[PDB]
Amino acid sequence: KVVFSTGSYPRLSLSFKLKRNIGYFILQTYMPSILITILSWVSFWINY
Amino acid sequence: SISARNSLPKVAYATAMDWFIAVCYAFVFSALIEFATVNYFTKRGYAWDG
Amino acid sequence: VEVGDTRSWRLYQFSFVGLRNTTEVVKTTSGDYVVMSVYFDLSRRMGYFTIQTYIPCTLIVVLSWVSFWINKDAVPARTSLGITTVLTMTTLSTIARKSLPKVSYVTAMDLFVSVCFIFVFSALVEYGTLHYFVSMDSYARIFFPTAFCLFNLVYWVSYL
Ligand SMILES: *[C@@H]1O[C@H](CO)[C@@H](O[C@@H]2O[C@H](CO)[C@@H](O[C@@H]3O[C@H](CO)[C@@H](O)[C@H](O)[C@@H]3O)[C@H](O)[C@H]2NC(C)=O)[C@H](O)[C@H]1NC(C)=O
Repeated sequence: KVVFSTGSYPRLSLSFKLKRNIGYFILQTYMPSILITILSWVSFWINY
Repeated sequence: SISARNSLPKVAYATAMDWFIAVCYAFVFSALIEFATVNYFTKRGYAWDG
Repeated sequence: VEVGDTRSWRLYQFSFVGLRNTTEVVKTTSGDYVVMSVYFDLSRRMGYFTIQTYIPCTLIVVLSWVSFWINKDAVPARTSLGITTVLTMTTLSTIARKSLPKVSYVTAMDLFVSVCFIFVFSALVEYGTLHYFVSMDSYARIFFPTAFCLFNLVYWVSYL
């Protein structure tokens, strides 16, 4: 029951515990960033 | 080629603008193959100086 | 069930294959209800994505394979070609994902994009290894076009 200034009212509440799937983000943000930071280490082996 | 197609719906045939972009792409890619052949037939690596 | 002329239909990339009607009884909280279903068989046409992501990516990875014809002493040229190929492969991976919804699993288009990306990344690390060795080009001159050619026979037959 919730209480307002006009009185006390009954309340039901239905709630869900959503969990995000990691699979999309792990191939379109995380893996491109990892491979791009891999690509920057190619510079360390090139002649100065 | 990407930014010319999005003004159209997702139809399953090639329009006249696509046949223009394809031939222009063929000429640009042929210029790349032109440079590839010229660089393959390059002997000395220096250039020229007065 | 009466369909129309099947040409005024705005189905663009698809094509109505046929129809089937069925009936069944579902059980819900209130009671049992007679449910009538009409199934519309639609099969897709890829002509659109061929010009969206397939041809475009295949021509980028063909441009990846011309680096081998460039001489090994031209280091900034070949690394500029390499960085442009990998950044635009990432860009075309990003752009072709905009048409797809936010699903978790991998598609055949995403598998093709990943195979092209690992092919161009293998080309760049092969050129890098050659540069560190001189401080195999012809060997790749045949191997890298052939590996994609056997892949396309693998990819299209298994998915078609
Ligand atoms: C999602 O969030 C909501 C809100 O934070 C969660 O609801 C909360 O659930 C707990 C137990 O399920 C409630 O606690 C109860 O408190 C009363 C107090 O008298 C007690 O008698 C009960 O035995 C119980 O311990 C809590 O009140 C309730 N929150 C609100 C604002 O009503 C919910 O659990 C979260 N998770 C999911 C999966 O929905």
